Amino acid sequence: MEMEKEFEQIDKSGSWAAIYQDIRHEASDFPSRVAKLPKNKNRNRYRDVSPFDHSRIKLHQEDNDYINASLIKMEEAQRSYILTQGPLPNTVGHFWEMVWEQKSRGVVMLNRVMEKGSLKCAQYWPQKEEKEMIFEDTNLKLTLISEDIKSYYTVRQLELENLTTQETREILHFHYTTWPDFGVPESPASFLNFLFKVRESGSLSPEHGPVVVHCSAGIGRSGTFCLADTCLLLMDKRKDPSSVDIKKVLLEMRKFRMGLIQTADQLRFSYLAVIEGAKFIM
Repeated sequence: MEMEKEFEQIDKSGSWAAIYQDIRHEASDFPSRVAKLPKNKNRNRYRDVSPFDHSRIKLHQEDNDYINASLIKMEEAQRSYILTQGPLPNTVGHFWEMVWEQKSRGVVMLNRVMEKGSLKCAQYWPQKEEKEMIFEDTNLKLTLISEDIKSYYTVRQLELENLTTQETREILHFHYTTWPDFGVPESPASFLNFLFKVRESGSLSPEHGPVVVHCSAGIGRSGTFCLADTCLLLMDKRKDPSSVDIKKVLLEMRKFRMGLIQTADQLRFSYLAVIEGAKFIM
């Protein structure tokens, strides 16, 4: 079926939970043996969210190459994404090592450091120009260059230096600051505006390594971001845009990381975002 009318048909019939459970039943199951090794327990935020072995990002380190991060490679859309958990106190250096080694331009953050009165990820970037951060375990230096605070999101320019080679690179930090503590946004308008700002920066384009996208577990809000981006790109590329099947795209993405889209409300919100985004395109 088309999307907008399939949408109203699920609303009128109140069957979002049944649609979402079908997706959960059909989703891929692949091994995640490296994530579960005892030496990696303090590298995982949640015991039930792990990268598959076949698609995990490897650190360029011979001691321990493990990080909780997955490469989502979308062949028809010609887009790649790295989806990862919010960094932990003992993985902030690994996180920036990955950004460096994978040649990423942009980092997309969809959570606040504290939500619901608890810590959802480490404070992993510097908040003042004159107070830079050094990650001694991975030999990197990170400096805040500029910050632009808007009503729904903040954009930061960062300098990452590999202290071993003295090479430097400019990283863009795109921070969506207004996702509610409970539920999903009422309107997709500010989320779509944010996606378009990431696109306009070059961070999603083939001349760079994959964008790094995270929330707390790296599957819910993060899944919504890449699902909406890929569906809108496919609608622009194909002769028949009504042929884009959001459930099929989501199942394709779940071949590369488990659990993408965590609730039936996030599934409905993803439909809403794609439907509204397609118009604005023309």
